[PDB]
Amino acid sequence: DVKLVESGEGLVKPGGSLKLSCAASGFTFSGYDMSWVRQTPEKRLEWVAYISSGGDYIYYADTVKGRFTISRDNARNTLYLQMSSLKSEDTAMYYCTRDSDYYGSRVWFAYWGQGTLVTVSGASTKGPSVFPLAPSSKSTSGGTAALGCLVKDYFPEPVTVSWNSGALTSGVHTFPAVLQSSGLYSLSSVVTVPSSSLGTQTYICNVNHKPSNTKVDKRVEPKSCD
Amino acid sequence: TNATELVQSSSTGKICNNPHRILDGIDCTLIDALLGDPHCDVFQNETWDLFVERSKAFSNCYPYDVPDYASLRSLVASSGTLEFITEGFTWTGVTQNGGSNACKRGPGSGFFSRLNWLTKSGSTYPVLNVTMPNNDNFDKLYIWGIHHPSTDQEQTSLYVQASGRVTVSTRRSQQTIIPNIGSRPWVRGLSSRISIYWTIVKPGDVLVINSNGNLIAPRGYFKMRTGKSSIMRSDAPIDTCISECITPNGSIPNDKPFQNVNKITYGACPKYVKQNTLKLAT
Amino acid sequence: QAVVTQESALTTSPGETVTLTCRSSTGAVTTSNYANWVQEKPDHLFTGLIGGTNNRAPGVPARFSGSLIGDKAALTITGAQTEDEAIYFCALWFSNHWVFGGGTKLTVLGQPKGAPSVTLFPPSSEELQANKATLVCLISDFYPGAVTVAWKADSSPVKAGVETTTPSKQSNNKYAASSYLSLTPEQWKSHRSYSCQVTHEGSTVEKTVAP
Ligand SMILES: *[C@@H]1O[C@H](CO)[C@@H](O[C@@H]2O[C@H](CO)[C@@H](O)[C@H](O)[C@H]2NC(C)=O)[C@H](O)[C@H]1NC(C)=O
Ligand SMILES: *[C@@H]1O[C@H](CO)[C@@H](O[C@@H]2O[C@H](CO)[C@@H](O)[C@H](O)[C@H]2NC(C)=O)[C@H](O)[C@H]1NC(C)=O
Repeated sequence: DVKLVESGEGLVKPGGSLKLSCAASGFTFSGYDMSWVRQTPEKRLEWVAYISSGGDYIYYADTVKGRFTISRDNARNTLYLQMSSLKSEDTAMYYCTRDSDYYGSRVWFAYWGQGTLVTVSGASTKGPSVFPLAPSSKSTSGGTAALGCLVKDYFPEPVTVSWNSGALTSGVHTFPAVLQSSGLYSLSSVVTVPSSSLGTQTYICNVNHKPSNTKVDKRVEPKSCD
Repeated sequence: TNATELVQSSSTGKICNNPHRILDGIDCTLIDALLGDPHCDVFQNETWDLFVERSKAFSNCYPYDVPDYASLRSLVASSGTLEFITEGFTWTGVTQNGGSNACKRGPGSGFFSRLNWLTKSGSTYPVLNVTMPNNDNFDKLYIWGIHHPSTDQEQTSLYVQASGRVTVSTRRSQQTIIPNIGSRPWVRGLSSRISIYWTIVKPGDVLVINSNGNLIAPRGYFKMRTGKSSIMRSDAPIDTCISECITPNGSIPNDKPFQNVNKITYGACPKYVKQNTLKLAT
Repeated sequence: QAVVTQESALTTSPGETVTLTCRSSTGAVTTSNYANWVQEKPDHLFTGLIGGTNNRAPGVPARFSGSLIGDKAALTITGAQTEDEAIYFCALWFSNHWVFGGGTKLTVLGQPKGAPSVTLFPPSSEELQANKATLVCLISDFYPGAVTVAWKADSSPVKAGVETTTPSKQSNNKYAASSYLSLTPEQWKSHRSYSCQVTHEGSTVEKTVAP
């Protein structure tokens, strides 16, 4: 049961820079060999860097040479990639890969990380303004009610939303974002809950848009004004 | 009435080191311990009744591959010992003890403990007219290799010949392997590789090795015996206890005539069966 | 050079036999290229399937097979399943380089046709008191990818303030999109008759939800 978990997604200006970490779990090393691979917004896959136990033998994406450095922390079991003098062409979601198994397998890139987004930006960032999506007054089919929050006018992706600190993990569905005409994204997430429990349990959007330091909880409730 | 169930559908979950000497090859294969990977040269001259391979086993010395691997690994598992006996070969003019940082042994460069990577000495690599006789009363297993370089320049830089060759002969055996030059993808760095072949010698017979390059020399031999030893792939923990047969799911009681947990067993065990339950009336 | 190519997309049926391919720009594909195949299921769930020319990864069932048919690399799924609906990239080893293809989108049919569940929310009143009001049409979990969305205001169609995007959710591998119309607090004032209607070809009829 191998797992690779990434971190460090954030927005950067041109010529700017970012460092990324991927926390490796479930296996003896930080990685036997490990490598960084990014997929452009055009969903093309380019390999970036590679490591040994201590970085032996060519590991260079010639288009990133002199700009990136890949490191591994053998003690804390961590993999790092700090890229500097960033270009438009580096905007991607970088994936944490540990190359595949022994003589029998020797498949490259079997185990992957879920990826973290790197955006080489320009001219400003913006923080979202969350608005609550209140429940209906009339009960159609009785049963349950549906409510959510609108993650409007944020840039760039992603915003991570949960509900009541993971206290609500099922019936919750956070939908993808829309790139609006303004170059901004806007997203929403909705959960469906029984009709009785609308004033006895209170529902809060744990949305955060981490590319900037944004984290705004917001409660959803009927507003009692026809 | 009452009833006898006869299918052992339950295991202890742990491997019990009695009455069988159980050797846990913690971080390596049997081959790593056989080749002499530096992090498992702890298993030097070890003996066993059941070797246990764990799933997280791994190799850190020079990237290699073994043609007929399963035959080799279980050939050593059946004699049940890694008893290596250095034989002190003479390698005239070819610079023994080559190592690199993929196999970092101690402070820096190292290599397989039981393998001798030869290079050029000065700026030459002569053709080796070696010989070594097995005149004793037991069969010798010789583990030797070949280097597949990553470029034509690598072949020249270490084994000046444009094309190398290794020939490990006996009066009954002959094996001539040629290194195909190619830059493989990186495994623990290097794009070069090593392929492992073996040569058993029976009493009186002689082992000779002719080579114009790319030879990965042996240092000695493993004394081979015939016994009840074997090997097992398992992640079941080892405890000090008693059970006479062992499964990959941990030890079994030998109480019942049949067993359901696994087809793979060791020792006097019940016979594997597909059944999920069988009650005989008493 | 070193540009690796493969078909843009494929489509097939369960039980059938598929064969995805991967080609070189440097000429003939050999074992010395060490064709590696990785499978991305949606929301960035990658899995390496075949490496080392034929070598199958541990958890991969034997139904997947890699080979060379001619001067090409290839990936064959003998006994395709609905489990195999994914995007399959390919990577070949050119000694200096290490490159990927564009990736093939595999579309397996047999997926149960999903009817879309349609829910709409009005602009929040805190959202109201600002310069901008946005209300939400949210369509949930339909399998057929194609879908058409129509906004109309007091029985009259509208556009040029709308934005929508395509829902390739892995959730139940059904598609579940969102719609936003963005009306100014004084442009949105043709009151009591705004809503969202979408048409799917899981449509027996197209569904409307009105506040
Ligand atoms: C275990 O392995 C070591 C090293 O290969 C063997 O050590 C040799 O033992 C002989 C006599 O037993 C000495 O003359 C040599 O100098 C030792 N070293 C080497 C490098 O050959 C040892 O014999 C093996 N068997 C044991 C310890 O039972
Ligand atoms: C090579 O070394 C051997 C070791 O003694 C020398 O002896 C001959 O070895 C060859 C095998 O290559 C045998 O066929 C001969 O029968 C050996 N000679 C005798 C008298 O038995 C040999 O002289 C060395 N050189 C060569 C060129 O073989």
